Amino acid sequence: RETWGKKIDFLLSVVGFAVDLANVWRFPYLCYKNGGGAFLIPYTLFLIIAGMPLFYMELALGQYNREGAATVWKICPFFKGVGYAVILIALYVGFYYNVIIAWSLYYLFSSFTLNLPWTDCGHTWNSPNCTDPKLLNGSVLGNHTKYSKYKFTPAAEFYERGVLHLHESSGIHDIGLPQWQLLLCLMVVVIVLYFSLWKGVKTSGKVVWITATLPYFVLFVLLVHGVTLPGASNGINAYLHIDFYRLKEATVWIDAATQIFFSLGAGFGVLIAFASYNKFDNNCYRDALLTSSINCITSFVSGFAIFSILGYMAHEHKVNIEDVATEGAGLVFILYPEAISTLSGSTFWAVVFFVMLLALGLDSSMGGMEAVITGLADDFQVLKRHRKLFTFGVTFSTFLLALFCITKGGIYVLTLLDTFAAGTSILFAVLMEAIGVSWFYGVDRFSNDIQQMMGFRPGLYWRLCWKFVSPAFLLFVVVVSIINFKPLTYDDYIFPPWANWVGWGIALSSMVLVPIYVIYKFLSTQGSLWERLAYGITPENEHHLVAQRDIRQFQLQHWLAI
Amino acid sequence: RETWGKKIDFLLSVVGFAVDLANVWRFPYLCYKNGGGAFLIPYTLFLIIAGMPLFYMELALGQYNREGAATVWKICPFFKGVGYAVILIALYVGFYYNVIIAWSLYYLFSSFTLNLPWTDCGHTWNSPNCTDPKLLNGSVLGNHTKYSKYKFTPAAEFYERGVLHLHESSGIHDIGLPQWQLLLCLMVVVIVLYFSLWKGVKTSGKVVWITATLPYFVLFVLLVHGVTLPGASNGINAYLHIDFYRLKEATVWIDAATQIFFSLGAGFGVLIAFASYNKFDNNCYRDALLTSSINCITSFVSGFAIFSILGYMAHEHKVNIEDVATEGAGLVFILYPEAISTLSGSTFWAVVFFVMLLALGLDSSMGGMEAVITGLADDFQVLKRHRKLFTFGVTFSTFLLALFCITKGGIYVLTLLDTFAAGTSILFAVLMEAIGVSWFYGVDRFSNDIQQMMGFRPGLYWRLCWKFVSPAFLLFVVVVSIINFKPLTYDDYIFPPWANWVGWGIALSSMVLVPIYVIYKFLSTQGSLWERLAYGITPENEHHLVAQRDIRQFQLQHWLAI
Ligand SMILES: CCCCCCCCCC(=O)O[C@H](COC(=O)CCCCCCCC)COP(=O)(O)OC[C@@H](O)CO
Ligand SMILES: CCCCCCCCCC(=O)O[C@H](COC(=O)CCCCCCCC)COP(=O)(O)OC[C@@H](O)CO
Ligand SMILES: Fc1ccc(C(OCCN2CCN(CCCc3ccccc3)CC2)c2ccc(F)cc2)cc1
Ligand SMILES: Fc1ccc(C(OCCN2CCN(CCCc3ccccc3)CC2)c2ccc(F)cc2)cc1
Ligand SMILES: CC(C)CCC[C@@H](C)[C@H]1CC[C@H]2[C@@H]3CC=C4C[C@@H](O)CC[C@]4(C)[C@H]3CC[C@]12C
Ligand SMILES: CC(C)CCC[C@@H](C)[C@H]1CC[C@H]2[C@@H]3CC=C4C[C@@H](O)CC[C@]4(C)[C@H]3CC[C@]12C
Ligand SMILES: CC(C)CCC[C@@H](C)[C@H]1CC[C@H]2[C@@H]3CC=C4C[C@@H](O)CC[C@]4(C)[C@H]3CC[C@]12C
Ligand SMILES: CC(C)CCC[C@@H](C)[C@H]1CC[C@H]2[C@@H]3CC=C4C[C@@H](O)CC[C@]4(C)[C@H]3CC[C@]12C
Ligand SMILES: CC(C)CCC[C@@H](C)[C@H]1CC[C@H]2[C@@H]3CC=C4C[C@@H](O)CC[C@]4(C)[C@H]3CC[C@]12C
Ligand SMILES: CC(C)CCC[C@@H](C)[C@H]1CC[C@H]2[C@@H]3CC=C4C[C@@H](O)CC[C@]4(C)[C@H]3CC[C@]12C
Ligand SMILES: CC(C)CCC[C@@H](C)[C@H]1CC[C@H]2[C@@H]3CC=C4C[C@@H](O)CC[C@]4(C)[C@H]3CC[C@]12C
Ligand SMILES: CC(C)CCC[C@@H](C)[C@H]1CC[C@H]2[C@@H]3CC=C4C[C@@H](O)CC[C@]4(C)[C@H]3CC[C@]12C
Ligand SMILES: CC(C)CCC[C@@H](C)[C@H]1CC[C@H]2[C@@H]3CC=C4C[C@@H](O)CC[C@]4(C)[C@H]3CC[C@]12C
Ligand SMILES: CC(C)CCC[C@@H](C)[C@H]1CC[C@H]2[C@@H]3CC=C4C[C@@H](O)CC[C@]4(C)[C@H]3CC[C@]12C
Ligand SMILES: CC(C)CCC[C@@H](C)[C@H]1CC[C@H]2[C@@H]3CC=C4C[C@@H](O)CC[C@]4(C)[C@H]3CC[C@]12C
Ligand SMILES: CC(C)CCC[C@@H](C)[C@H]1CC[C@H]2[C@@H]3CC=C4C[C@@H](O)CC[C@]4(C)[C@H]3CC[C@]12C
Ligand SMILES: CC(C)CCC[C@@H](C)[C@H]1CC[C@H]2[C@@H]3CC=C4C[C@@H](O)CC[C@]4(C)[C@H]3CC[C@]12C
Ligand SMILES: CC(C)CCC[C@@H](C)[C@H]1CC[C@H]2[C@@H]3CC=C4C[C@@H](O)CC[C@]4(C)[C@H]3CC[C@]12C
Repeated sequence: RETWGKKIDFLLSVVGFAVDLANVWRFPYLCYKNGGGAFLIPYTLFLIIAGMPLFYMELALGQYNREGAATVWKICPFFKGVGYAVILIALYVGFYYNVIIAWSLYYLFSSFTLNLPWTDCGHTWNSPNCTDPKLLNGSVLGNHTKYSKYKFTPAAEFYERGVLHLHESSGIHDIGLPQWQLLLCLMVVVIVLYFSLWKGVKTSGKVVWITATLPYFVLFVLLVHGVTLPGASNGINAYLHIDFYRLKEATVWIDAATQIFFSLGAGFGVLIAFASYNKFDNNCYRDALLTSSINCITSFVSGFAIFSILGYMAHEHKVNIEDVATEGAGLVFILYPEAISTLSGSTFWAVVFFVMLLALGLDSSMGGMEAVITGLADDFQVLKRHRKLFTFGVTFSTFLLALFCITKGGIYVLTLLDTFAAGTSILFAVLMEAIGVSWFYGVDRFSNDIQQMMGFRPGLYWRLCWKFVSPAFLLFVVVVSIINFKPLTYDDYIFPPWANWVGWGIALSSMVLVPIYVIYKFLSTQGSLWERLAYGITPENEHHLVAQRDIRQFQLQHWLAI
Repeated sequence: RETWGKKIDFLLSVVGFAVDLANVWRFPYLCYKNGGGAFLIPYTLFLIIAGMPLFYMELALGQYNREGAATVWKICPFFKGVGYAVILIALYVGFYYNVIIAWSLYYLFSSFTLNLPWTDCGHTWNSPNCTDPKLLNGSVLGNHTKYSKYKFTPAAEFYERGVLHLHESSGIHDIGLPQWQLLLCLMVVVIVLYFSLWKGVKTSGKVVWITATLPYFVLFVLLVHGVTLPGASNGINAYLHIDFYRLKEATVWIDAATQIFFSLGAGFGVLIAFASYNKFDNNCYRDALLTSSINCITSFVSGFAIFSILGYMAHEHKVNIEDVATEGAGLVFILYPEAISTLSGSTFWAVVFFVMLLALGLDSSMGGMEAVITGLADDFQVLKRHRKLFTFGVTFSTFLLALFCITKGGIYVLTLLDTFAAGTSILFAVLMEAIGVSWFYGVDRFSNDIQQMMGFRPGLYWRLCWKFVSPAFLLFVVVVSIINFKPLTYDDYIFPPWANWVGWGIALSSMVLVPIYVIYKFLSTQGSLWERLAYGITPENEHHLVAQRDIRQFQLQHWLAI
């Protein structure tokens, strides 16, 4: 197998893997929806007890097995159907992650102008209900009209109408035809993606070089700008005020878990595919610690900047912080452009920011496509030779199925995918992974593999998390997601029940791949129930132990190792 | 390869292969839409000059090459991308052919009653605009209300509302959710289909035994009943009156060509897959002659019976024959039930008729699925071993993509598929087949293969048709289909332009597989333009002639063989 170059394997190169479109695009609106401040505690908790242990586990498993997402379950076949699951999950993510890049690409085409289109009203897409904060002298409708989401701001008008053209659709039932601008943007995105995958894993490149310094620089500039804005202090106070009533709810914990899994990459097969090309002496412990710490710091500073910009916009518009902006996937494309417009030389900063989030999106999607391709090629060796045609077909299918999110009402389908395709499905997938690694495979064998790879055994904390803490918390979040499910709703649009049923069906498409595979493995195995179960719960390299009637899983000492 | 049993290879067993769901379901409404009588002349012409020559050609090619639909182009690789085309075409057919069986299945569940649901009004699905011919004494709205399609008859009300529930949808944009009755019907259909394919080709069975006597018996009974009905004579006169103004149009010729290709099976890969399991001495000439003759006779008698029933219904309803019934895929499910209701013991005859058309549908769909599976297995030998899982996946995908036609507005999608998926696409496919066989491969080699298989060379007529007549007529019908395309319309519902664009895109999906494949073959071949073209236009067993610089296609004597 291939090996990552020394440029990407450097000690200071973990910062590149510690930022993602999720940390800059998903975290902001996920924290704003949960109030802010009350979301950091569940986020940090799931990071320290669930996110980082699963991160370390997936890294060690991918480094030891040298396999893809699904084939890494060569130690326990009954669980190979869960690998496919996360693979599909990753694919589902692409079905809308690439649509996001296209958005930024359009913003890039909107960034090479002296007057930014989101600065003021008066354009073609601007509706009569467009109130610019600097045009209070005219008072067409006033800076403050109503407080539900305030979608009448120039940035919101440019995003919903000038980019997505949501005004030409009333729901998910009448999305219509895809916009040709977004069509060309997604075409360029998938073209750049194809020629960035087709020759296998890229050990090092400009993509992984610019995503390590540009995101941090942009975030620092945005923080320095926001801390000196009028009204920004109010947003800071709203971000450092923890409402424990929100903690009493279950949605906050689900959002925190999903954001942790998106930022760290657990539950998509990216970590295993990445570790499959690492060295045998790579210290996954230090990598996991640094990744978790940098991700937590980045999320904290990003939420702080987002709330500062929200307070600034609330002061400029004379609206409440909870109703000044939306709570959808387009929150950053409304807060960040207006913040850049206030800085001196808005054109240059906007261009830099759009190049940055476009690069971050491309690296995030590449990683996902490479994980999917690596898994399917380790499953089918024909792909290891037909890489070019396989990547072409994967990108073409992703483009075809993403044509839905570049439609006039495509934001609804994008929210549906971001809520159901990678919602309870990824939680069930990582729960099955933890159960198959800590209970079926056993924590002792995993600790021995870690000791023979990195030279030390994990402490009691890591093993107790892998075996007891993380599986229990994953089961708990799955239960509170299934029982306490809330109907999916947009800023003001309410999804019909059939949309929720379609979302649940999409989630079950990935969820039931674990049971379906156990059935397939049981029927395809020749022998009695004992032999079938033994072949299903034992590694492929120890199937001879089935003949010797010596199975560790059939002993009480295996399940009580701890 | 497998061989068909002597039961299906009998001389009198061609009658089973001479009837299809198309001859009993598609021909009737295709002839009624074109007026009747003016449709028989183009039908017979395309049968004698285009249908039968292509039938014989495909039979001989499948018997000589012993390959599937796509692999049969081992004599000319540049044309293998057209095989896939017809394969996809066949799959497209299934996407709605199976939905038809389900319909009949529902009618079966409606046939085990003393009072047929389509006899009179007064049920739940019956709308207030339901006029029964026997209830003229009450005169709710009169036997004659308006003359566009007269969808107010009890049979039409039971079909559109009681079965399809079209009243709960206004177009193709608001089809809604699939009916659970049609859902269970399609589930039973695909279950019967899976266990009828999973063990490979069935040499002989009850399915191919009952479809040889029951269709002819049912048609004879229907003819004897219709020739003794009031008003039936008027329909006979309307069927034997040829309107040459219709012949001046182009739609009639296109419909005749499509119906010929549906009835004979040319353009789907079924003929090649069938001949791949025949004997080396099987006389395809006699088979083609008998098939064409029996198909023509069956189409004639079916149209006669359909027009007799139409005249009877027009007399009973006091409406015009051109407006007494619809012109869609549900014409037979309105004419035949009312005709059975008039016969003594309507329950038994209805049960027999529904068992017959359900069996005919199952045999027609089986043939198609077996052709697709045989082609894809000759392309990928892994399927020759994984037949079970491959058939399961194919049936599951067909069920998923047919869930669209069992929706409230699923008849619109079914008409769209029946008009565009197997419209100009199959014409272009058979044109490319004729060009690749008669011009690229050469009529002399094909005649020599026929002579070495059956012991005689084809006459001048067959070769002139394969080389000049049939390709020219196929090009002509393709031209009149593309240039003189008419917007697709239902009985009263008009499809929006985007529906026509989606239909054209679906057709192009199959059409452009020929060009895309020539590009793929050209890039995957290593060598200069001369060597690439030689490897692309020469059989796989003669590629050594490329090294000797002796290619027949590069000589004028090859293209001027005649
Ligand atoms: C939403 C309902 C889908 C039900 C469709 C259910 C088929 C189940 C076959 C199955 O499970 O076989 C796999 C290999 O097959 C695959 O690719 C992935 C199959 C997963 C299909 C999910 C597609 C979802 C869009 C397992 O094969 P294997 O025995 O582990 O290895 C065979 C070879 O791939 C490598 O050895
Ligand atoms: C609507 C746009 C689709 C563009 C998608 C374009 C890929 C083109 C690959 C291609 O053309 O490779 C084929 C084998 O691949 C296949 O299966 C069928 C491929 C056709 C895909 C059509 C799917 C339509 C729903 C030819 O492979 P081969 O070199 O003849 O033989 C390889 C092996 O199958 C047997 O030798
Ligand atoms: F094989 C690999 C090759 C490259 C990478 C890179 O990672 C990309 C960074 N994110 C990717 C996926 N994120 C969340 C998943 C969302 C998603 C999106 C689209 C489709 C499916 C899922 C987590 C991390 C990388 C970048 C710097 C680096 F130093 C090392 C690796 C990973 C694996
Ligand atoms: F491999 C084979 C095995 C069996 C058959 C049987 O033919 C079925 C009879 N029709 C099938 C297809 N029709 C039109 C296509 C429409 C269609 C429908 C669904 C999906 C795709 C396309 C033409 C003929 C058969 C029956 C009696 C017999 F004696 C011999 C063969 C054929 C090939
Ligand atoms: C085709 C294969 C790859 C699977 C595709 C899975 C995803 C992309 C599918 C599964 C169910 C689909 C949805 C089903 C129904 C609707 C409602 C319609 O008014 C707009 C499209 C929309 C919202 C679809 C979008 C795409 C969708 C989410
Ligand atoms: C199976 C997947 C991977 C590939 C094939 C996907 C095809 C069938 C899907 C993907 C997205 C779809 C499009 C999405 C939205 C619209 C706009 C609507 O007003 C007409 C149909 C149209 C134009 C769809 C046509 C079919 C389409 C192109
Ligand atoms: C091959 C099949 C399965 C999928 C085809 C996908 C592609 C070719 C189709 C699907 C939806 C289509 C788009 C639907 C609507 C519009 C808006 C209008 O400006 C015409 C072009 C444009 C932008 C179409 C371009 C082609 C398109 C992107
Ligand atoms: C609708 C569009 C955007 C879908 C994506 C199409 C992409 C994946 C396709 C379109 C044309 C293709 C190219 C056509 C020909 C060649 C030359 C060959 O020697 C290597 C592959 C290469 C370079 C192909 C790569 C994939 C490709 C770029
Ligand atoms: C020789 C051994 C390794 C068998 C190789 C078979 C491989 C090439 C086959 C078997 C399973 C196949 C996959 C099964 C299902 C799907 C989903 C579909 O939406 C796109 C094609 C795709 C992704 C197939 C691609 C080809 C595939 C990977
Ligand atoms: C659903 C839409 C997006 C179309 C997707 C088409 C994909 C799944 C198809 C199209 C062409 C196919 C390839 C054609 C030929 C080969 C060579 C064979 O030795 C291994 C499989 C491989 C490499 C196929 C893999 C699957 C493939 C890439
Ligand atoms: C209910 C449907 C829609 C989803 C689940 C279907 C599963 C349970 C079925 C569908 C097709 C089945 C396979 C069909 C044929 C074979 C070959 C033989 O070795 C027996 C097992 C095996 C490999 C089956 C395993 C179970 C299977 C994969
Ligand atoms: C998914 C893969 C197998 C390809 C599927 C091809 C066929 C079945 C697809 C291609 C384009 C599709 C159509 C695109 C758009 C619409 C309009 C919508 O209001 C109802 C469904 C309907 C009418 C779709 C029905 C299914 C369809 C005809
Ligand atoms: C790629 C193909 C072969 C397999 C996957 C097809 C899936 C994605 C398609 C096929 C038919 C589709 C369904 C057709 C119609 C409806 C009714 C509508 O009110 C909600 C969506 C719903 C319920 C669709 C959901 C998605 C669906 C199930
Ligand atoms: C796995 C994904 C890709 C496809 C899922 C397809 C199946 C499971 C889905 C697609 C559309 C669904 C149907 C849509 C609507 C109805 C009507 C109502 O009575 C509820 C059940 C019923 C009848 C659903 C049953 C399940 C269904 C048939
Ligand atoms: C929604 C439904 C109707 C889709 C179709 C599902 C069909 C194809 C699936 C569902 C369950 C499957 C069966 C499950 C298990 C077995 C036992 C095995 O020893 C042979 C295959 C066999 C007999 C499978 C055949 C295919 C099968 C019947
Ligand atoms: C070892 C050699 C023969 C290669 C074998 C690869 C075979 C098994 C692969 C390569 C091409 C693949 C097909 C490519 C595309 C599609 C269309 C998709 O909608 C369903 C899966 C399907 C139909 C794939 C099934 C598996 C497939 C046939
Ligand atoms: C799109 C919807 C309907 C799902 C379709 C799934 C189909 C294409 C998939 C699901 C499971 C797949 C099979 C899984 C495993 C194998 C064994 C391998 O050695 C050859 C390919 C083969 C036989 C695959 C062929 C394609 C397959 C049947
Ligand atoms: C424009 C798009 C959407 C449709 C047509 C794409 C065609 C022309 C492209 C897409 C991917 C391409 C393939 C990608 C890679 C290879 C491998 C190498 O041997 C060169 C040719 C070959 C085999 C290409 C042939 C042409 C190809 C099949």
